[PDB]
Amino acid sequence: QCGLPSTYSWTSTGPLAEPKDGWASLKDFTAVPYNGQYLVYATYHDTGTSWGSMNFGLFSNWSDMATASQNAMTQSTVAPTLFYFEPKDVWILAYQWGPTAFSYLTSSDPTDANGWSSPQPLFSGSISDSDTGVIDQTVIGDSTTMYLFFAGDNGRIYRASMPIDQFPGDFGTESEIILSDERNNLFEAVQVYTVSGQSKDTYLMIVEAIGAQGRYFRSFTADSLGGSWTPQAATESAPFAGKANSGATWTDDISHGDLVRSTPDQTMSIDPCNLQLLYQGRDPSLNPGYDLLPYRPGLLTLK
Ligand SMILES: [Ca+2]
Ligand SMILES: [Ca+2]
Ligand SMILES: [Ca+2]
Ligand SMILES: [Ca+2]
Ligand SMILES: [Ca+2]
Repeated sequence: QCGLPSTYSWTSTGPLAEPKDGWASLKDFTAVPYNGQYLVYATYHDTGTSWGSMNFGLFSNWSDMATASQNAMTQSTVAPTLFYFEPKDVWILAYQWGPTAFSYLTSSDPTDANGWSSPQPLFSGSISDSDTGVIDQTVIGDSTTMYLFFAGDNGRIYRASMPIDQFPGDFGTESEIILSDERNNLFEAVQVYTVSGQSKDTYLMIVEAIGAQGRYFRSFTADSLGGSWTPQAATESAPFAGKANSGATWTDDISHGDLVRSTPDQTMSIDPCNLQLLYQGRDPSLNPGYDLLPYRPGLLTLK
């Protein structure tokens, strides 16, 4: 068994895939182990003004991601969260910019980018002091409760909860603000995981921040998903993952993605002995506007 360190240091792959022809970027990755392989969903931006979602074909090795297929979704599930909700034998794809503040689709075969149900409401509430409104949800459960976490591009991280029996369902309208900092410091792309192999419940939160050298992640930890969060690696010079410690040669940004989860279920479990981050990065010298930033997947592996 292993523990999470209070500071982090990684090595990185190069960019793992080029976007489908006609797309500018692949973003906001969510991944699960599936069939002994990896199943990845993502945001895309085209080479014009439009957003969508996609999945990759199954692939076994991270170096196979470059030749995995890229499958555009008919239902746009921007900034998706993929997981298997084991208690009801159902796969969940949570996302934003759907019919309500957050939405989810259901499926029995998550490999089919276009085999999902029509949307169901995941969250119908709003937040104060945000120009974007709610963004970048994730969903995670323990033995009693399912939790919704999200951001607001406003320095704040939010949480909603429901008894686990009630899921899949709408978390409702209410949320609690659980962290608040400068806007750049707790910006977006929040993720929460159960650290496996621990003698007491241990949860890891990462939040994307805007740094002087680029996008990076700050980490927080908690003893309970419904408890308070304490900063862990939470500065740009000693971050969870960023230019300071990523070993990434092709990107300064370490941005919206997913730690590599050890199982696909709602506990969002990670193996601290084999910590890896599937992130979005981009060539530092290409800085177009219009949301055309050429984000690509990359993989950090914890030393
Ligand atoms: Ca985004
Ligand atoms: Ca089951
Ligand atoms: Ca996400
Ligand atoms: Ca209210
Ligand atoms: Ca509230």
